[PDB]
Parts: sequence; C-alpha cells; structure tokens
Amino acid sequence: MKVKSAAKKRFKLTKSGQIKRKHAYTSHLAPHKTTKQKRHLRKQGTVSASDFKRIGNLI
Amino acid sequence: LNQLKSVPKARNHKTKTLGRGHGSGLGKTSGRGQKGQKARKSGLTRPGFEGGQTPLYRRLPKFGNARKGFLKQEWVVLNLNKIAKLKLDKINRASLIEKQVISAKSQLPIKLIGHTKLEKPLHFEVHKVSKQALKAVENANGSVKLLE
Amino acid sequence: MRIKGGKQTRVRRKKWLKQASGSFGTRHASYKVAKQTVIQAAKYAYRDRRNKKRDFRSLWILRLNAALREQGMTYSVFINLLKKHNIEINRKVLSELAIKEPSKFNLIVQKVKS
Amino acid sequence: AKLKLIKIDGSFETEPVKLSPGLIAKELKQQPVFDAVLVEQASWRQGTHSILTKGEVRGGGKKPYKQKHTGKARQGSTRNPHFVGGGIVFGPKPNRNYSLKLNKKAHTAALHTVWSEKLASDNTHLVDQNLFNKTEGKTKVMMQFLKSAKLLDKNVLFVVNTLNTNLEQSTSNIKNVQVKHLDKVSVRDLMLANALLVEKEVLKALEGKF
RNA sequence: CGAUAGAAGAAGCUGUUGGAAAGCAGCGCGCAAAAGGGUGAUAGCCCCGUAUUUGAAAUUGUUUUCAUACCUAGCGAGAUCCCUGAGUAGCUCGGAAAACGUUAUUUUGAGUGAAUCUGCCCAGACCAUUGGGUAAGCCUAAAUACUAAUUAGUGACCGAUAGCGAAACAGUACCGUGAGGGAAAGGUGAAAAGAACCCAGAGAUGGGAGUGAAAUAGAUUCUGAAACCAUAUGCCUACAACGUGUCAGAGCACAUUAAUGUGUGAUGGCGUGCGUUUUGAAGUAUGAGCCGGCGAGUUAUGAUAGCAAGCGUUAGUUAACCA
RNA sequence: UUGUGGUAGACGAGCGUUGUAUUGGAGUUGAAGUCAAAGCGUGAGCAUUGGUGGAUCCAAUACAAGUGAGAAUGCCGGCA
Ligand SMILES: [Mg+2]
Ligand SMILES: [Mg+2]
Ligand SMILES: [Mg+2]
Ligand SMILES: [Mg+2]
Repeated sequence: MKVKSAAKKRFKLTKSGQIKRKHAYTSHLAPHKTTKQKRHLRKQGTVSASDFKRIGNLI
Repeated sequence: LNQLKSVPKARNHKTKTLGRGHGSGLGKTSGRGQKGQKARKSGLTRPGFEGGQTPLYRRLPKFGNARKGFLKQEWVVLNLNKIAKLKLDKINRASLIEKQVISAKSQLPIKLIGHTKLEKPLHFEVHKVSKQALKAVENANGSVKLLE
Repeated sequence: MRIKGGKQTRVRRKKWLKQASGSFGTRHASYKVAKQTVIQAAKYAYRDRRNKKRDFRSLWILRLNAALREQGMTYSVFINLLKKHNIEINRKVLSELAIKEPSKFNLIVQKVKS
Repeated sequence: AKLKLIKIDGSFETEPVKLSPGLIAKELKQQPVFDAVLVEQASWRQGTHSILTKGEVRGGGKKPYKQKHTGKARQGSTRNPHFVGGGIVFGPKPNRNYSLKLNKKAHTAALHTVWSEKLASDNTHLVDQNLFNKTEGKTKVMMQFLKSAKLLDKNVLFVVNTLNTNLEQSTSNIKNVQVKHLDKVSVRDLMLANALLVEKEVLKALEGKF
C-alpha cells in the first residue's frame, strides 16, 4: 500500500494523531482579504475529525 | 495434553459469510446495499475522492521542504530519565556496545539530553550535552567530557 | 478439496415434498410448487388458528340465543342476568352444552329470575 | 522427582534418579501448546493442488451467440464459470502459504510445559545407553522388552542424545514406536507419545535449554 | 564412485459363519522386511516385492591421482628519453536509457572537434582547493531463470457435468472453401461357466431349462433417485364458480416408529402464488415448461480496528540464508 | 421486573457437508448410497425398522475449505 504522494506533502503527522495542515487562501490575492484574516490564516491548524478517517488511511 | 481433545480459550469469531442465504443474514444483497455503484463489482472509488468536488488534499497548500534532497542526520540519544535505570559508570561507545543499546557496527555520534535528576555520579563521553542536562550531571558530582 | 453434496439437497427437498401430500396435481410432485403450497398452507394455519376461536364463540352465542328465544327472553338480556345479579362465571360454551342435556339448563334460565 | 532407570529385562533398577526443579514448572501454558500443535500440523502440507480459471482453459474467445435478436441468454463465452466446459472461478491455487508463526519464547514455554506434564506421568521411564546395546539389530528382543515392560499398545517414543544405531535398526519396522535425537522432538511429537523413554544424559542438556 | 538389463531375499496352521475367509476366534512364528499390488471378502507369515547384501562383457557420466605440453614469478639503481587505444571525450540541434515527464551521469541521427602524467575524467548546472579513478580494445566459470523430456516418489489435488479439450483409436467424428472452431460417452462376474436343449414365433426375442452364491447379475450388463408414462386394492367426484389449501366435519375402508392414530374427504367458515425491482405489484410489469447436476465475496503481499496469547520496562522481534 | 412485528443493515450463538490428525468403535450374522413408514427436536437438521445393494464407515475434540441453491430470457442431460 503506497502512500498517496500528493498527500504526504500536505499533512505532516504529529504525536498522538492530530494530523497537521496549513491553511488555504494564502497564495494568491492579498488585498481582497483583510489583515485579521491573513494573520489568522498564517497559523497552521488541525484537520476536522470528519476528514480524519479519510486521511489517516490515506497515509 | 490429549490431542484427542485439544481446545483453546477464545479465538473463533463470527465469520460473516456474505452470500449463503438470508437466515444467517448478509444474503442476496450481501451487505452491498441496493443497486448503487458500490453494489456492483469493484465499487469503492479511489481512496481520497469526493466525487468531482476538489478533494481536501487538492484544496490545501503544500508544505515546503527546505533542505531539499537531503536526509536529516540521525543522532543516537541518551535521555537521563531512563539512563538511571541502566546501571553503568563511565558511559561511552565501548560500553554501550556491551549494554546492547548501541551496536558495534554503528559509527554514529552520541547526544545527551534530559532534565531529570540522577543520584549517583556517571562519567559521560559524548558529543553534545544540553545546558541543564550538563548542569544536572555535574550537580551529581560527576563529570562530562565533550568529545570533538 | 472439492465437495459435491447431493445428499443434503435431496433430503431437504424430500422433507418439503413430504410436507405437502394430498395436494392436487403436480403440487406433490415438483418441489418448487410444493414449497410455495406448504408456505401458503402454514400461513392459512396461522390465520385459522385464531379465526376458529373467533368463530366458535360466535357459534356458541348463536346456539345460546336460539335456546333462550324459546323461554321468553333474548341472549342480550341473559348476560346482564348473569353478571349483575347472581354473579356467575359460568362460561359461554357450557351454558350452550347444557341444552344438549336440557332440563338442567332450564334451572339456569329460571334461576336468574330473582 | 522419582525418575527411575529401567533395564532391558523390563525389571526396574533399585536406585531412582532425582531431578532438578527447573525442569518442572509450577506454571503451565495451555495456549502456546495448542498453537504449536497447529503450526506443526500445518507446515506438513504440500499444497500442490491447482485449478484452471476462466482464462487458462483451452477456450473460445469467440462469442457463441450474438448479443440480441436470437432469443437465448447473453452468454459471452463458452468457457465461463457456469458453463460445463468449466472455468472454475476462484478454486484453489498452488501459491497458498499455509504457514503460521510462533514467537520463539512462546515455543520454549510450550515445550517446557509439555515436557513438565509428560515427564511426571508415571510412564517416562529413564533409560541408559546399555540397553540401547544388548539389543542386536534384531527387533524381536525389542518387542520382548516392550512386552515385558507392559508397553505394547502404547506409542512409546525414544529420545537419545548420541543417536545409537542398534536401536534405530530396531523399531523402524515397528509402526508404533520411533527414536529421535533430542533436537528433533516437537510439541506434537512429544504430547503424542503417551509413553516415552528418556536417556539419563539428555537431562543435563534439557535443563540448560529450559 | 555412479547411470543403463538383473541375482539371493525370513516367518502359519486349526475352528465357525461362509459360494470363496485372507476376516472373527485359538495357539504360534519372523523382522535392517508392519512401503505397495494381486490372491473368490479386510493377509506382517499364498504369491510378487520391499529392507538388506550384491553384480557389467559393451557404452556413458563425475571426480581423483601420476606424467605430459602452452601460458604464467621477484626486490633495487639511472632521468626534461619514448609509449600508455582520435572523427575519439567534449560543444551545438533534435530524441531516448536511467527511479527522474530530459538533468548531472549514459547512449546518438546531423555538424563541429582537443589534450598527453605539470595530462584526461569524476564527486546533480558551474569555478577553485582537496580527494578518487585512468575511458575511447578483447575474454570470463560460479551463484541466477526455465523443464515438453528420463528415472524414483509425493499430495488435508480431481475421481467421468470433475480433472488436460482428450480415462476409449481426440484434436478423432463434425462445422467451415480457409485461417480456424471443436464435443459425448467408462464398470457383468472372482472366472464366460456368454446362457447347449424345449415351446411360441419367420426372426430378433421371450418364457422354462442349464452354469453360478444371486440371472430383480444375461450382455439394455455396478448401484439405479426425480421429472415422466402406464396397472391396481381403499375413499371421493357428472347443479358446479374453484392461487386448489386451511380450520371445522359427516359417512366410508383399514390398523400403526401406540399414538387424544391412519387414507380419502359429501358439507360450513376463510382465502387474489414465489423471486426481482418499485412510492406501491395478485398483477393487464417483468424471470423460470418440469426434474437432476454444475454455477457467483476467495487468494498473495501490506494498513487500521476488535478479541485472545507469548514476552516486558534500556523492552519486543526476526527476514533472506545455512543445517 | 421490563420486554420478544420488521426489509436494507450492525451484533451474537449455531446445524450440516468433504478431508487430515490423534482417541474409541461397527461391518458379508451385510457398510455407505436409494426408495417406503402412522417417530424425536425451538430451527438449520437427527435417529429406528424393513425391502434393495454388495464394501466400506459412525460418534467425540481440534484443524482446513472448490462448504450449503428455486430464480441469472443461466450451462449440460432427460422428460412432458
Ligand atoms: Mg439486484
Ligand atoms: Mg560537486
Ligand atoms: Mg432467495
Ligand atoms: Mg412481456
């Protein structure tokens, strides 16, 4: 069972589950968003427990 | 123990045979539902798949690999929270080979680490010592030599 | 390992066929029809095992109504004359059978006149 | 215990031999025994069976009937699983592994406990090298030894360290009995014995192996 | 030392059922042989073998020994000496092998094109330093892959709808112009003792006889279900609306896996099948003429979870491989 | 004491088949298979007797699977 290549490059896995991820909406359009939105999205975050099943077996 | 009567304690679990009638349940449909894509042979599309909707992995941005093309240089590590339970003085490779924690066919550098207090003195011969780990080892009136 | 097993299938079908004997035509020959008819017969058995106690009570009511109608009162008045006065739990059949051995029934029908 | 030596006459010796207590365990394991007997009953399987699937049968890829207009089934190919030409759909294959694994220490536990129960069961008469000789290549003398020692209908197992040749020249034509070097007794081969004769030497070996 | 024919190769009688005993039973016996096959039914001792011990004129294989050629041998001293694989390595244009979708390295269809131990190439574009190796010439056993074949043998593999398509004169018969496609079916009995003779009949054949344990073993040949077709005791049915049965119930005729019994069932009440798919089907929606057989969630290698077991706090655990 | 209708569907406990292993044991004084019968079980299913038949087979505990048929305008054979 090969690890999905386009996944292992987006979901670093921490101790005790809790898949880690970066936030979207940070690559393209600066002005359309606000400063509050931009500095809230810089900080990385965990994956919702709904997708945890879809991703754990995807790694 | 009487092979004529050999018994276990408990390992023989409900074997879900899928297609042998209704009385056992799991019969004609066999648990596959009614008439969907999953019902047919080889359902269960690609593992990460939301059906056209751009999947989570495609939606999210990619982690950057700074030191590209390299491998992290591994360290053999000697934590102090456990090394107390190991009974030895004059810690080095020449004795870590004997205590089997390290292996003789391993030209690998040694690090020391850990805050937990230790009672008896130990003389370490290692490549890196933490600030407070070194402090803890010297408060035990031991010593640490930092190999170059 | 290969397993054929023609014994078990024939034994099962033989039991199903043996269940349906005294059936018209091919119903006792072909198994496919015999199973349908056995299932249906058992459905009818389950329904009738309730309909018959639904009906026998009605028959007892009828043969009690007839007996009382030749004394000067109706069944719908006799039941009062058992419950409220001279509280009796005499059953609804036996008060029927007592006519087939009459002149001990007349004692009932004149006893409640009090 | 009171393990005692037997002579070739069938009459016992008068000086029994005591045993180190490390051999006899106070704690018995009954799950590793069962696992060992299954893993040895498996691993005795050749698994050479084979069957032809839908494709290997010399067969016709020609479609027997047109799909429609001829009123019959669809029936793509002559050699299908439900035809009688026969493509056995799943069948048995010659690649099945048929192999089970048991941790070495679990196996030592199982062997230790089976030795413990078998070696205190008033049949494990201890034997010496002498009657391995004094029995010629003839088996008649061995049958006399078995008969005198009331061990006919049992299945007695000889265990030896040096693998004497007069002994195994006998008992080879006997289907009941069999002689084995210490390193060749298994859990099944031992708990099947129902009577065995250990030679006085192997104890020193056995105590070392636990 | 083998391979290709082979030689020797131990041990038993009695009784009962029995067509035949080799079983069952009594008393023995032999073993480096209780692997296997046959012998009127299941044999350690009836036979043929097996274990073991053996042996080749002729042809052939592997190894070893002795001689026999051809090839093959080492440490220093001198010095601007000479040699150390040319349309070659590179560079450019188009492509590719390599894990890489063209990129160091490697190859090349077109073009150009060097140097010579202070050298040439290499250590993912590149330069210097450091370090490694000397292309552009050839050859090479072993471990490795595969088995239609020869020999011995095995199978928690098939046992005539299986297993090779094929247990037999099968790639036959047959279809096709041709490439090509492509089947089905076996069993008397221990041994023919294959049923002389008689009656009927034209004859096959049949019925007696005869052999035999049995001829309901008879050449239709082991067993011989079901659908299906005929015969017959017992009961019902020719004013009756019927998914054909069930719950009651008479009369009739018998008598059991001894049971508040069995077979039929004038007559009352009640009653629009089975799978499928559908919001919902008795269905004027579809599948099945009937019976029998065949026929559809397994396997290898990994992931996670539950349960059980071994082992345990510097723990646990082997893979390949070898015996 | 509270309950016990039920498709899809989750979970539990189970019957049967074929073979291997050890343990018991029946068999030409007639084995399996096959029909018949007025039995026993909560069910899958299981006995008893007799006719036929003419040599293998039954139970207990584990183990392994080509393991369980009424439907596929299913395949093959037979028969209406
Ligand atoms: Mg469907
Ligand atoms: Mg570099
Ligand atoms: Mg069904
Ligand atoms: Mg139509």
